[PDB]
Amino acid sequence: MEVQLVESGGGLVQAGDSLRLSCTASGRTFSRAVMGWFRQAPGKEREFVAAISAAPGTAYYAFYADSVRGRFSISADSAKNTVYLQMNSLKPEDTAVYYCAADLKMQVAAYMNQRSVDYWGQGTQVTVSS
Amino acid sequence: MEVQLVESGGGLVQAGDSLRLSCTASGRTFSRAVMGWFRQAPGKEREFVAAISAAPGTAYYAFYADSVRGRFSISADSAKNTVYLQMNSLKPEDTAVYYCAADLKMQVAAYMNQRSVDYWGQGTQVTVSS
Repeated sequence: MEVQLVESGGGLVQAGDSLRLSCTASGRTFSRAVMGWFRQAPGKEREFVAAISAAPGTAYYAFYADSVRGRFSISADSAKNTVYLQMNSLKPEDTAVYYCAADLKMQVAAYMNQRSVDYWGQGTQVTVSS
Repeated sequence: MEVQLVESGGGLVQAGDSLRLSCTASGRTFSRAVMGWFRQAPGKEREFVAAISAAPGTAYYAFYADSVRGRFSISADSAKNTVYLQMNSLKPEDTAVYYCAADLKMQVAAYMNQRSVDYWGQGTQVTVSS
């Protein structure tokens, strides 16, 4: 089987700055699974960040962790089978390895248990400088 | 919650040579899960490699994927809460990012699907040149 999720983007930014990440999904996964993002902060277990409903075309639900509400946003481009993670007003505390995830057992954007994730993209380092 | 798995090792190696992987887990996760190894060849989904489970006393049970039979040795050490994977007679075909896994539901080492994995260690590159 070919890799389901492929991540793009990352790097070092300054506090207050913004950065958007992206991830492609196979046609099949893009339409069947809830897709979302996780982040693995230094020395900590990866936490849920954001989720978007399955097959996010013209309309969809989005859901967020309290710690990123209003600052982070998830969206999609069905044409490119791609989902995005917009991160505004980054703080040093957002420094983490960012992971995209799919869960075929969910349809509506919600909290994702990492134990239930069917596929992961490769983690990407996002560093926010003080 | 602090990071459950922390893996070590990886790197460039010549065909025919050996390379060891190791991974630590928290005391609670180690004693509660079957530890495993997955690998993700370029452009592919992460495939099961080997699993190891604790049995009464000093005993363990080990299970290997057909692709890596005989050539790899899996082991674990309770005193250190670590699981090892010694890979021998490495081939270009073995080139992948290697992941250590913890499955809390499984009791005896057996084929492990990635969806059953509770925790992951940071991926580590292993490239085998001919």
